[PDB]
Formats: sequence, C-alpha cells, structure tokens
Amino acid sequence: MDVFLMIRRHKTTIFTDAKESSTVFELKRIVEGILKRPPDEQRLYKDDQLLDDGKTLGECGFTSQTARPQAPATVGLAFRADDTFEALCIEPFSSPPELPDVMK
Amino acid sequence: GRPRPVLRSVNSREPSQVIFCNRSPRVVLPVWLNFDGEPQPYPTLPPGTGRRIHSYRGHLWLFRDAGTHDGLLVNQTELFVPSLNVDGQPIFANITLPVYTLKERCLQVVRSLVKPENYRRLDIVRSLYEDLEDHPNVQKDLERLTQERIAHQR
Amino acid sequence: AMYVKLISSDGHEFIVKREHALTSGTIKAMLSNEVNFREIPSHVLSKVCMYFTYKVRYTNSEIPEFPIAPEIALELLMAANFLDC
Amino acid sequence: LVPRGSPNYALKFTLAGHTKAVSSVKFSPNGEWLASSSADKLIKIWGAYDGKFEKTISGHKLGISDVAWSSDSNLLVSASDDKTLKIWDVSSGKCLKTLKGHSNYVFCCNFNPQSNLIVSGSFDESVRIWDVKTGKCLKTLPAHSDPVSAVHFNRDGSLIVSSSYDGLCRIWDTASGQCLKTLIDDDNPPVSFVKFSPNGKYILAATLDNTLKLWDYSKGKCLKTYTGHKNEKYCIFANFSVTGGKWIVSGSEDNLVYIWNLQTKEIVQKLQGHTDVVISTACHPTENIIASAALENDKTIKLWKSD
Ligand SMILES: [K+]
Repeated sequence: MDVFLMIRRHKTTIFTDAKESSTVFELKRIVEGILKRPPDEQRLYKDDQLLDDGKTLGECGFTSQTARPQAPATVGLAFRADDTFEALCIEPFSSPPELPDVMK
Repeated sequence: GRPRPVLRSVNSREPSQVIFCNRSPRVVLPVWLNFDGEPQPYPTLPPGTGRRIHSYRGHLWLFRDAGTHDGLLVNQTELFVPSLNVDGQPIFANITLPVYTLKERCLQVVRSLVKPENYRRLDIVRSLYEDLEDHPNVQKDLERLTQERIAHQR
Repeated sequence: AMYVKLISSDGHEFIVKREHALTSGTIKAMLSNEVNFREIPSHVLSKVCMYFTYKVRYTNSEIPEFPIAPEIALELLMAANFLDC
Repeated sequence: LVPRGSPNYALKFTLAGHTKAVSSVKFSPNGEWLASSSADKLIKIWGAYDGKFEKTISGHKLGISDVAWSSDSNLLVSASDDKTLKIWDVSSGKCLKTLKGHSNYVFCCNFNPQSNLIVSGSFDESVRIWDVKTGKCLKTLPAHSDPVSAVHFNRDGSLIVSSSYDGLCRIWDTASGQCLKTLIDDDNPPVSFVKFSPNGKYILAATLDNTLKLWDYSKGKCLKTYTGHKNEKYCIFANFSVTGGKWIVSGSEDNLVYIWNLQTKEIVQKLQGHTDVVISTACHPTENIIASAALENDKTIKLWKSD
C-alpha cells in the first residue's frame, strides 16, 4: 500500500507519498527532485536510526497502518558533504494554547 | 394539478431485499422517505456492521450520523433507491463517510465540544457563529438535492 | 510534481504539491511560488497540509475519519475558514 | 316514456356521539338497532328508527375498523387495530371473548348465517375463521400477499369471499379452507371491498380506481359497473338495497352517498350533508332507511329515509 511521509530537517517539512516496496534510495531520489541534493549527500532517519539505501520503506517500519495521509510518518533528514556530516536537527512545531473553558 | 414532493418513495408494494452495510466510523441512522415525502427514522447501525433488511422497489433512503445528523454517502451518492432483486441476489447499500471539507469537519468537532448556548463565547470571527449554529439536517438536504436535481435538468 | 512552500507565522516551511495546496482558494489567490502566513502557526499549518493529502487521496477512492484533537480544533477551524478548505 | 325509477332519500337524523372518525355502521337483523364503530375505540348502539342513543360499548385499546351482528341480533363482533376481535353481548355491553391471533390490525369481520363462525381479515394478509362459542381460531388462510380489506360469507355459509390490496378477490371453501377460485383482472388495482349478492350468485367488488363491479364469479363475467363516485384511497363499504327499488349504495371521497339503479347502472340519487369521506353505509333490512358514516372532519352518522 501507499505510505505518507513528512521529511523533516531544521524548520523544513516535505509532504510526500511512496510505496512500502519503495527503497530508501528511491525516497532520496524524491528528495533530490525537491531540494537538489543528490542521494549520496543525504542521510535519512527513522527517529535516531539511520536508514540503509538498499532497504524498503516497509522493511524500515513504514507501514500503511502507521503512515496515513491524515497522520503521516516522519523521516529525519541530515546532509553530508564528503567527510563532513551535518547533525540531524528537527525543530518542533508550535504548541496549541490551553483548551478554552467552553470546551471543558 | 398539484405536484407531489419530488423526494418521496413510490408506493410499489413490490418487495426488495437490501443489505445496509455501514462502512463508516459513525453510528448510522437510515432515513426512509415515505409516500408523502416525510422522513421516517429507522433503527441505527453501529460502525463496522451490516444488516439484511426488507424494503421495496422505488423506495427512497438516505443515511445520517445518528448522533449529529452529519450526511453520509450510500454507494457513493446521497440517495438510495432499491430495485428488484435479480437472480436471488440482495442489493447492497454501502454507507461511507464523505470527504468533508476541512471547515465542515472542524465545525463538526467544535460543535461536539461546545454547547450551542456557548458558541458566541468563542474568540473567533462573527461569521463562524452562524456556521456553528447551522446544524446539518434532512430538510436542508432535501432542498439542496431538489435544487441540484432541477439544475441538472435545466 | 510542482511544489510550493507555505511558511507558518513561526517560520516553519511546508513543501507540498501545488495541486494539494490549491485545495484552498485563498492559497490560489496568494500564489497568483512561496506563501507566508502571518497568523497561522506551525502546528496548525502542518495539520492543514495533512488535510490536503487526505482530501486528494480519498477523493475518488473505504474512507477513514479525519482526526482532530480538541486542543487544535478551534485554531484549525479559524485556519480552515480563512483558507476556505 | 315514463320517468325512470328513483328513491327520494331525505336526511332525518344526525348522530354525533363519536369523538373521532366513524369506521362502520350496521343495522341489526331484527331491524331494531344501529351499531357504529369508531377510531375513538368505542362501539355505540342507536335506535334504527329514531337514532336514539342506547349504549356505549368499550374495551378495545385502539381504533375499531368494523362491527357485525349475529343472526339473532344478540351478539356483536368488532375488529380492532389492537389486533383482536371481541365478541360482545348486546344486552349487557359485556365482552364475552377476545379473539387473539392476528399479528396486525384487524380490518373486517362477519358472522356466518348460522352465526357459529366469525370470519376476520387483517393487515397481516391472513383470513381467519373463529369459533363463536369458544373464541378459538379454527383456520388461518394464507389468503393474500397484501392487507385484507373485506371478508363475507355466502347465504348458507359454505363460501367466504376476501378482497385484498394485492388486487385479488378470492373465494374460499369454508369447510376445507382451500381457495376455490380467484378473480384477477388485467387492471389489478387494490380491491377495497367485497361481498356476495343476496342470491349468492354474485359478488359486488370495489376497486380503488373509482369503480364498483358486479361479478358472476363462477362464469368470470362482469355483469355491471357502477361509476361516478370518487374512491381511490379509503376502503368504502357498499350495499344492495332491496326493500324498495333495487339499488346499489356506496359512500364516496367527495362526501356524498351515491345510489345507483342496479340494472341500468345510472345514478338516481346523491345524498349531500357529510363534511368528510363517507366510509360506511348500511341499508335497513325491512324499511327504506340508509345509514351513512364519515371520517375525522365529520365524525357523525346520518339516517336517511325514502318511500
Ligand atoms: K413490510
């Protein structure tokens, strides 16, 4: 089935979809189309965990049950330039205010 | 030379076997429009359930959230009219959620959290008060459906 | 395959398909390639982007509910109203 | 060329005791009384000649659709939306038996001439034959596939005729309960009323296309048609009048009683006065007296008399 993703670096979030059968490499070829950085300059994470180019999205844990259009899964992105590796850093979204009295 | 309400069952007296299939997350209210165009509430269906029921050729149904009266679809459209069963097979009425606008979906949720008395307490633009108070109902939908019908013919 | 950048009030950038974003007539007018919102924060605008995705997928498809927690409901109503989606 | 025959029915009394629609009026065989049934769940008994209220009979829990007398005029049977018939002692007003068995409204009822049997018809599409003495159901006939509008015995009780919204009249062998004959027209509109003729050789049937027909049912032969009234919705009774001239009588949805010549089929009188549908009419057994009864916007019984 289809999986729905948020690719996140710093204060940028990319909305994209893919297949469970798609590879991490194929996913990076997607990000390249958008950010113009080749796959070999990209590092993708699920949480703290680096993803192998050869593995499929389903193999990494990205299922259709957990990567839904209305609640997409997050993929960490950090760049690399030869022997220099950028730290993975994803800035949190803002918080909602306290729930108003008339909803309590 | 009086018209009859356009949205009504035809009094066929010809039995038709139907399966109401709730493929929505809502409790479904089936509504039958009688021969005089007056809506009649039928027993509800919990979500994920299906039920074989007895109706008639040319009768007219619609389906609403039994709690809020939100409109549902049936076989991807708003109304359902049984025909005669062919070769001993029931007719399926697949009831699903529409793809609501985000606005209507938001209105559904706020309405579920705030009593109508309190809508104008909310710190939002005045026009949203009118939207919150504009509860979905069958009367309105009958009107809308007739209007769309008349547009299509003309 | 065309993409646009929607920027929340707190400076978060959301890169989404143009087609998905054009669900909002407001966004369509603001495009006429980036759009800055002055009052829509990142938690709310990410949620709206999730709606765009949900809308496009499940139009012409069994359809699930679009979930909305109580805590975001009012701000999301305001944004939905403003964006008219 | 002498003027055609024609009665001159003139209103004599209005009986305003019921508080809702009046469903049925019937003269007792002995001529003395009129019984009336109503949606107000009451039977009332009136003097046939003066329209003088005699008594109220109560006990049904919903509306009553029909009443009928026993041959000796001592018993009444009622048919109710509460899914029962009741057999009443006419002297004491007492309910002798409740006939329980129909699974929906009971619309119509009649004693056989001998009056040891009651026949009933229901919305449940069945026809039932009951034992008067014990109140036990003897037969349940799978009569019809739609609500049953009328049930009548013939002159010796050997036949029953039933009419249905399924567009059929059916003739039943009383003893076996088997159907001897059905008459299906091409135009199969709901059959709203039926009864055998005095001689037992014919059936008079109403359909809800504003038609009364006289059938010779053994020949499958429509002998006469009677039209000009309005009857598309309610199940309106019809009568053979035999005390004077030979007439057909029926109510109508235009609030009139219609009287036709039986042989020529011409209308010879319309009786005006009611302010709603006239659902029931009755003819007195010995005198030229008609009773008529109307629905909710009238709620009255009228007594009409002729030379
Ligand atoms: K039924």
